[PDB]
Amino acid sequence: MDCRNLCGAAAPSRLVQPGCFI
Amino acid sequence: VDVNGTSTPAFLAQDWRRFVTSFPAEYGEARSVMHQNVFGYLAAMVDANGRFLFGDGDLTFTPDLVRERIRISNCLPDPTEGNTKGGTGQDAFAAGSFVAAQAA
Amino acid sequence: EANYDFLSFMIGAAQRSHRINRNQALMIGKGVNEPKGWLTENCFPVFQTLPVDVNGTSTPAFLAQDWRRFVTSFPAEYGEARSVMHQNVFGYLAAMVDANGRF
Amino acid sequence: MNFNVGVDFPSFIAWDGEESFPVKVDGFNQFGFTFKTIAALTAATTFNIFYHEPSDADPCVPGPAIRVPEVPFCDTVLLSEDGLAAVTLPETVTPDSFCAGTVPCMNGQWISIAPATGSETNAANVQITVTMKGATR
Amino acid sequence: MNFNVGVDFPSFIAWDGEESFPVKVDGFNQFGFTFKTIAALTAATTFNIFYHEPSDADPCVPGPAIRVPEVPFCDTVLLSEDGLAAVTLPETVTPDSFCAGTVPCMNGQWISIAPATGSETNAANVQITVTMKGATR
Amino acid sequence: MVKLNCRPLCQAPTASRLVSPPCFICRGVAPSAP
Repeated sequence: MDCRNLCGAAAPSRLVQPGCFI
Repeated sequence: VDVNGTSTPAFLAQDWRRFVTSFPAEYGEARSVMHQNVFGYLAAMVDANGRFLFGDGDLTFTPDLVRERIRISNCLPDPTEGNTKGGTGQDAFAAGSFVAAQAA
Repeated sequence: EANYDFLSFMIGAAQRSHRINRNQALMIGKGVNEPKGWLTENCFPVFQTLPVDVNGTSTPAFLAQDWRRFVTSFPAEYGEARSVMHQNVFGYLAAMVDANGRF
Repeated sequence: MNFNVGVDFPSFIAWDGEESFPVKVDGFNQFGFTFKTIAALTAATTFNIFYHEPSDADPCVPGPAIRVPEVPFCDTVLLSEDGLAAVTLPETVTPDSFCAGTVPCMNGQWISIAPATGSETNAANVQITVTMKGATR
Repeated sequence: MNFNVGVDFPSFIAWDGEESFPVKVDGFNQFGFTFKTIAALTAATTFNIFYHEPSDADPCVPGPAIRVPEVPFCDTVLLSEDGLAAVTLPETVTPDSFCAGTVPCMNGQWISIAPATGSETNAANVQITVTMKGATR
Repeated sequence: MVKLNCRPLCQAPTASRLVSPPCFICRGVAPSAP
C-alpha cells in the first residue's frame, strides 16, 4: 500500500535542441 | 517542414514572430503565455552558420520578458513533452499539440 | 635544533590534507566511511546530449546550444541556480568555432 | 557504525516464491510486510492473508489456516466482496523495488500469506517477508 | 495498533537454504542479520560472508563476491586464519529460535552469505535474512 | 631503521597535445533530400 525504489535509474534524459531548421 | 523528404512538423522563430505580430493592433495590448520549455527551445535556435539567433556571443539569451510582453507558466501542455520532443527523427512535436497563447 | 619548524609545517599540512579530502569525499564519497558524494548518488536529473554524425560516424560531441539550453532549461520556480564545471571545459567552450571559422 | 539489528526488528521468511510459512507473532506486538520480486511481473498479483490458532495438540505449533477479515477504516469507498483481508501487488513493479504493507488488526498467533488462486504464476518471482517490533518478554 | 513498518526498517531474504542472494544495502547505512532454524542441526554451522561491488557493466547489478575482511577491536584476541569475516551458528539450537548477527564495518554495495564448506548439509535447514535501518537513500 | 632518500640525476621534459573543439556540424537540417 506504499511502494519504493532502489536505484536512481534516471540516467537517460536525452535533451534535444532545434537543429538548423530552415 | 521537410527533412530528407519526410515532412514532419516543427516550429520556427519566424512562425513565432508571425503569430505575435498577427494580432489586430487596434484591439489593444495583448500579452502572451507559454511554457519555459518553449522559451528555452526558442532561445536555443541556431542558424546554418552555427550562430545563436539571439544573444549571439554570451552563452545565454535573457531579455526581460516583461518588456517583451511574455508571461511565463509551467503547467501548460508544454509541447516539448518532457523537454525531449524537439524533432529531427522520432521527436516530432506530434502535430496537434498546444504551443502558446496571446490575449488582452 | 634544525631551525625549520617541523611542528608548524605538520600543523598546516594536516588541516590542508583534511580539507582537500573532505572536498573530494563530499564530491564523490563512495559510501563506506566516505560521505555520500552527490555524483555517485546519481538521483539528480542527468541530461546527455545526443551525438553528431560526422561523415557517417555518429561521434559523441558537445556544442554550445546544448549548454545554453541546459542552463536555461532550469525551472525558474526553484530559484537561482549556479553552474560548476572544470576550467578545461570553460576553455573548451571559449574555443568553440562555427562552420565558417569564426569563434 | 551499524548496530546489530538482529536483536531488534528480526525478520522472518513468509513466502519464498513457492512456500508459505506461518511465523509466530505472539511475543511481538507490531509487524509489517516487505514484497520483493526477482523478475518483472506479467499481470497484477493478489495475495491472501491467513492466520493460525494454537492447535490443541500442542500450544507452540500453528493449527489450521483460517481466513482473516479486513476491517474497514473511516473514509472507505469500497470493500472486498467478502470482507476478507487481501493485498495486491500492482503490475509494472521492477525487481529492484521493495513494497510495503501492514494489517491493521491482528488475530491468531501465526500470520501467513498465500498466493491468491489464478495469480500463482507471478508468485514464484515474488518473495514476501515480515519484520516485527516488540519483545514484551 | 501495529504501525506500517514495511517502510521504516524493511528487509529481504538472504539465504533460503538453497541459494544466496546479494541484498542491496548501499542505499542504507545500518543493517543486520537474522537467522532462523527450521529443524534440528547436526553440528556447528559456519557461514562465510562476502561483500559485492557494482559491475562496470551496470551500476545496479552485483559484481563478484569479494571476501569481507574480519576486523578486530579492543579485546579481539581470537583472530581467524589472518582474518575473514565469517560467522557460525552453534549446535544445540532448537527450531523457533532465531539468532542475531552483524558486521562492524561496511564495505562495498551489498552483502551475501554462503554456507561454509562442510556446513552445507546443515545449512539446508536454515533460513537467513537481512534487515536494514533508517536510511535516507 | 635506516630511512632511504633518493633523487634522480637528469630530468626529462614533458610534451602534450592541445586538441580543440571541432567544426560546427548540424545534427539534422530541415531543407534536405534522401
